[PDB]
Amino acid sequence: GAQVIKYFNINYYKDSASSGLSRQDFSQDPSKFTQPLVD
Amino acid sequence: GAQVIKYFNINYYKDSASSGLSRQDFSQDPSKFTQPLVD
Amino acid sequence: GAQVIKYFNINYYKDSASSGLSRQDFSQDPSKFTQPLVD
Amino acid sequence: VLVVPDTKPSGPQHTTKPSILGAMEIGASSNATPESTIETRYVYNTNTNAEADVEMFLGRSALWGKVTLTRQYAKWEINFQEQAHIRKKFEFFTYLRFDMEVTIVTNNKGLMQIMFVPPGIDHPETHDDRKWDSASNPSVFFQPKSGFPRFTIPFTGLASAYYMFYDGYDKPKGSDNNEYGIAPTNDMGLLCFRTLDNSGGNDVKIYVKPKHITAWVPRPPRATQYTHKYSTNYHYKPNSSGPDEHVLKDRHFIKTRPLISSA
Amino acid sequence: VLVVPDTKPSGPQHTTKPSILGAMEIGASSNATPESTIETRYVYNTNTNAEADVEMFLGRSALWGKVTLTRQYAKWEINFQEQAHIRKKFEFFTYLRFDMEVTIVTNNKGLMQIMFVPPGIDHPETHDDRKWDSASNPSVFFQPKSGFPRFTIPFTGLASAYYMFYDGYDKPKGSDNNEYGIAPTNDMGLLCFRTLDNSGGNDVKIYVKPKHITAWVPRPPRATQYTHKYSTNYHYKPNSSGPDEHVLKDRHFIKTRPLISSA
Amino acid sequence: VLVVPDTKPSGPQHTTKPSILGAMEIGASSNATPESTIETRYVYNTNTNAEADVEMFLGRSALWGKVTLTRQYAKWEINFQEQAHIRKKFEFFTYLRFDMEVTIVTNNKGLMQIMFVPPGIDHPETHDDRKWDSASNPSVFFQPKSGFPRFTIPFTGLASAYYMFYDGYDKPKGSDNNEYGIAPTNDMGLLCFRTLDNSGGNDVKIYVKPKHITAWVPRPPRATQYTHKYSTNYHYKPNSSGPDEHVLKDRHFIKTRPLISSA
Amino acid sequence: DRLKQITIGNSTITTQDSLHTVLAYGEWPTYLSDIDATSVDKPTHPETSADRFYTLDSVEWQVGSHGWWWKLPDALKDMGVFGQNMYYHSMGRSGFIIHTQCNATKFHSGALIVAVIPEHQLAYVGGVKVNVGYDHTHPGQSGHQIRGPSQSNDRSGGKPDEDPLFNCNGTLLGNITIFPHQIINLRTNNSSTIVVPYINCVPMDNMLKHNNLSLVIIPLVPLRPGSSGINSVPITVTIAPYKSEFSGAMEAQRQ
Amino acid sequence: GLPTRLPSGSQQFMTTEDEQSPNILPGFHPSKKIHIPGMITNVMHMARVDSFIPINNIQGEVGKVSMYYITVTKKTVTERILVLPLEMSNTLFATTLLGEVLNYYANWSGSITITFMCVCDAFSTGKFLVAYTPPGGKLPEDRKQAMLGVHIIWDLGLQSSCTIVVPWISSGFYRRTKADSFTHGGYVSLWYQTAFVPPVSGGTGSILATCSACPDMSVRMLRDSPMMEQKNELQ
Amino acid sequence: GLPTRLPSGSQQFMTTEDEQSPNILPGFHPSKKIHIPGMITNVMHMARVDSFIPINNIQ
Amino acid sequence: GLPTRLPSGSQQFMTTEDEQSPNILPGFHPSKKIHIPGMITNVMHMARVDSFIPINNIQ
Repeated sequence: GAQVIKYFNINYYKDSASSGLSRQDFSQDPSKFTQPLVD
Repeated sequence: GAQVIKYFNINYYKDSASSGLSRQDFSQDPSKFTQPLVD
Repeated sequence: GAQVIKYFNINYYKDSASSGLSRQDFSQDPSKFTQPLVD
Repeated sequence: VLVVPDTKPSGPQHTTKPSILGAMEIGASSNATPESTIETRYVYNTNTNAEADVEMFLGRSALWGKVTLTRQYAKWEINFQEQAHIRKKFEFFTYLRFDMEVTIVTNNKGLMQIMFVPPGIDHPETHDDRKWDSASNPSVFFQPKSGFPRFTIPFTGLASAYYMFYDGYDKPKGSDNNEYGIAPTNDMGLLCFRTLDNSGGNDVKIYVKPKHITAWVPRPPRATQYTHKYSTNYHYKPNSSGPDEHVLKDRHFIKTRPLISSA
Repeated sequence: VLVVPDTKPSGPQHTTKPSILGAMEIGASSNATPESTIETRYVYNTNTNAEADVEMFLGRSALWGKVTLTRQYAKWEINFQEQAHIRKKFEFFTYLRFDMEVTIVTNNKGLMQIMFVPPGIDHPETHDDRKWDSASNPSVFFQPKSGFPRFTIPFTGLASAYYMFYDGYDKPKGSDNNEYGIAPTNDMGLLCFRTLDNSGGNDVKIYVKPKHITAWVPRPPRATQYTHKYSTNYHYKPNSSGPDEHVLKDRHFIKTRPLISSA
Repeated sequence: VLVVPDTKPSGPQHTTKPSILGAMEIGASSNATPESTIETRYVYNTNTNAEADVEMFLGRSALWGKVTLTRQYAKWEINFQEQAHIRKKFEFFTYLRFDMEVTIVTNNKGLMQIMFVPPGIDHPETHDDRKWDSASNPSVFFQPKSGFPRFTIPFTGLASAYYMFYDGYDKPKGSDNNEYGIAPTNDMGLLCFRTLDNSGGNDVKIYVKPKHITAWVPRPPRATQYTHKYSTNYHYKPNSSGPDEHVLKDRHFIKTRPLISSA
Repeated sequence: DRLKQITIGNSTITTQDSLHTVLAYGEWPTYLSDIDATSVDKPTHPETSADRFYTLDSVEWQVGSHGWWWKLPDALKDMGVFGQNMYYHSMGRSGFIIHTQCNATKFHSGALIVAVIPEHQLAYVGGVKVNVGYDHTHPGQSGHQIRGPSQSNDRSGGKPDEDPLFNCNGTLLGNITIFPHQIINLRTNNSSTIVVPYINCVPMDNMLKHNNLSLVIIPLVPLRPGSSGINSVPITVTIAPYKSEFSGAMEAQRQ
Repeated sequence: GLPTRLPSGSQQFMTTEDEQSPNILPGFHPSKKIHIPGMITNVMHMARVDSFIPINNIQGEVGKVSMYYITVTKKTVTERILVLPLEMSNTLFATTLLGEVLNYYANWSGSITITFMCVCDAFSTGKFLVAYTPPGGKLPEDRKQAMLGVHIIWDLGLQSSCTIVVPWISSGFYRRTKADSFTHGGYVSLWYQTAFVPPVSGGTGSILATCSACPDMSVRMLRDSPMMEQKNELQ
Repeated sequence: GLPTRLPSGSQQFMTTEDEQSPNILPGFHPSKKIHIPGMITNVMHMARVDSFIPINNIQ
Repeated sequence: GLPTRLPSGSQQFMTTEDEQSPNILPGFHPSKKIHIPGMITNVMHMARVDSFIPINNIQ
């Protein structure tokens, strides 16, 4: 075990690489593309 | 794990489709049939 | 079981020898070497 | 769980509004209970219909299909049309929204691969076909000894439910290739099978369990044996051989009796 | 999870700043939505792209390699260059940082050893080679019946990402052995296989799942079948035999049509 | 975990106390870092040596021994002296205190017994030997198919550490049977093997993992191939046959170069 | 307005018919920070002397010309003190301001795709497995005139692929818009400006061995004279290094 | 011990499953993650970038850059210039950034953006009808029948391009990536509204086209893309 | 590890059992569930509707 | 019992894995750990000690 009307995110092998897919998603924006302009 | 003189409803695969049968039942009435009348 | 935004260090066989690798590291210094001098 | 109502007591009654009279024409079922007809006692009744709800009724994981590995290869297009007993139970309803868990029961041994091939692309047509090498086609590797493979397919509609019956066509009026019924309305994918060994038998049984079911428009249960899949055709042609050519049997489940009133 | 935006209502509009005009030259995509063009209704839209994010898109554990045990021995240099379908998906991006979990699907039986041989040293070249006896080379012993071996390799870069494409060389200008592309840029190790029994088949399939992926510089998807690995060469020489010598095929996926405007 | 220190900035310096001068004779290593020599920038350096600590370095479970079942019987005296690669890694240190977990990798099938025979008593010399019936000798029964046996032996010293090197003798001056080195200093027991079936292959591989290690007095790494176990003898006699009799090879890893200053 | 002025020290671009500037990935060039650094030595920033516009040779754009590419930093290796800093250092980084210039007339028709490709790894001109030679991927300021697809292109000497439709790498032109790009449509604009930061998975690398970027100008629609006797128009490329760094001073890697 | 059970699918290896696996190489320290420009977290951000439609794909022009542009001239009567049947599996869309992200997914929803740019001299002018025939309709073959669907009219001058939005019109909630008559998407066609008039009688003009996804576009059921095939081993 | 046991019926496949299974196609988004008239949650609501008895069934 | 699953790599023997194993010889008391001079907890402390380069290595 590693870390934590509930949920539990538990790492059995105690490595960050040994975890499954990373489902926690924040970063995004299309604008790096589709609008890559100064002004 | 996913969610919660006790009980524990635990989802091992963290998907709503991967759960077993849905045993929580409220909605019902025969009257859609057997009495399908205006008045 | 033996002992203890979380973590759990659990010994299944209840022996200190039966545990896995010891990952808790404090003691160190190169100076026993590389500087083994009186003054 | 919901228990059936208790039987209430009722005594002799002289009433100028009969509850036992009515009109079959109005389109409504009778409200009559035994308290309207006979003189009754209080019965405390704990019985439940829990085993009759659509989740339990359709939730038993029937056999949808059988395939045989021919040269250590099999293919199956996912559907309930092939098996009469599960096809009849789904067809109590016009529309069904369900997830399905798919269990594969095989008598083979060694090592098997199942590929789920999503609609719109080409499947592996043989073992050793290069298409068994796939980046994004979900597959399952299992050894039939020590465990049965099982996976859940969520609801893939294109609509909010599956059509059990479809009274439309996929093409306009004048098109000569028109297809009638639910076959164009959705395709649930196909399962490809291959063996990476030789070993055991060739038979592959696909068991499917509907779960999280929502059923919509009750229909009359199928009164006749099925003839073709994706049809509703109930006329059965028993033989192509000779003078009995073009003779059809309905094959219903109604049984006669020698006399009314003598039964 | 992020749902796609709702469709907002829009009425008739008389506007002196057209949103439907623009310049393709500026290098920007259109901002136009259906609210600019037609007259629209409010639609409450719950659809998600969750299955299109780079974690789900590249996270399915494709087959990277196949090897055959020859005299109960096999060797594989870890890479995605060999399989066209997974190689195309990685090459939507210039740079990838990922951990990989490696599953070994084998039809052999008895007992197998996998040795992960880190770069820079010599691998066992046969079974019974003394180098299979290793203090610090990580190995895996498994019995193919009852389970598939799986291990995770973390990200071994030398850089902050893997190069999918590399426009440089590993040696200076005048060196005649110069190597072009990503092959010098990193080496992920090699997997050595041996059987400690005889038993089953000789085939070893290496499935690799990228996880914890970070992708960087989107590229045009590969428009042509691959020819060699670590190349980008798309010109295919079909035969060395005769007068068709030195005839090359591009082998693209563009299909023609009889007429524009008639499609 | 301990990250390596950051590189601090440094500018031009005019100093009357050179940090780059010193005396090799004092017996101390240099304190010089790049901030003393060149003009440097701040680098934020997150690298760790975690994989170099003695727990990770010696903690990989190397192969200590191989035995063959002859008449469904094998015997092995526990030690690291037989395998050069793990023997070299332990011999970076004069003293080691470790527990060891012992994994047995066998290609046999059916049923095997391992007996751990503590020092000071007699072991079973054959299968069917009555000494395989033991009250207090710890044994392990396992079926090689479906799992590898593993057990931990704690630290059995007679001392606070194991001697990797021992400059003494077990007997006094005039005794003619004197034994030199670590062999008398401790004995870790022996493992007896037998098969209760026939079935598979005869090979038994003993993998041992040091855990909970404490290492003491660093030594120069072994610069020469080993010749005998419990020796340190590095002179190798290649052949007993003829005129090359009494010719010895050191077998070191130093390689020459054509010229100094031209490399 | 369509007017633009870009002043990078010692030199000034003035564009009177212009689009917006493409800022690649919405990212301006920065100096390598201390968080991302690898090498311990203090780098050199030449600033105004290296960071400034270097205009290359013009290329004649004609009926039937398939295109051109330049490799960066390569194209600048002989240019001013920027190119001197490439040879005397192990490593270097930089961003670039690429200004492409083609003007014709209101009677001319044509379109050019001006794109910047990170890690543009070419394909061998055809056949067996051969690395494209160092000599061909490093033309210098001259760049490479793309010739075209033919069975008759010389396959000797590890030559790069000549086919612009496949981007010389085997991926369709027309998807090249996924990279920082602008189109020069003679009807609309006579120029283009792309500001690319330093793109790499490495903080700095060798300026000579590795070509970070590639500037590719493809004639998307050919050049029509209209009614004029002008069948060809020049295309001038002008590059400004920006926020360029160099570290690992050594002997010049030149000959 | 604790009683457990092994339900079906426990010893399975599913290629698409999500699980934790033991780290080989424990203690390994990855190289530090620096800032790189361009980070893309979703592949639908590639489908939202404009990319040229090979509108001219025909027997002679495929394999050449000329497959991306069409010729327009001055004509006495309105003609149907171009047809872009709306299928993400069609070469027109399947080869783009939009269509080649969508070919990894079995079905899709949302709106398409198609942008037409005319490459001509500055004295050329024109009006064009760009119509979208909604699903279930017949390809018009007349400008009276084409204008009865979703359509724009783009004046040509002083701005290069114009964009028809193909709005989402569907009976069901998703459209299959592969063309079928049940989910078929309809047609985009190009017409002359008035004419293309050049400064000189025989003058001509070129039209390009790009497509991108709108922000409401969504895909599901990742599959193999038909856009790659491997007939040989790569060695 | 934690001591466990595998009682009879652990490796079974029972057709009527209730269990959770891994989702193939992870991340898949089902089409939205709209209102449809007629929803029936129990099949005993069909038995409570009148239906004609074939009272005359004879040869 | 409690439903479990055996993902790939569960029955594996990985040489580099970190796991707990049953103690053979239970109750065994190790000899006491005294102070010894020189304790080295990391092998990079050996690389930080000066050692002579065989600069003259030649035939």
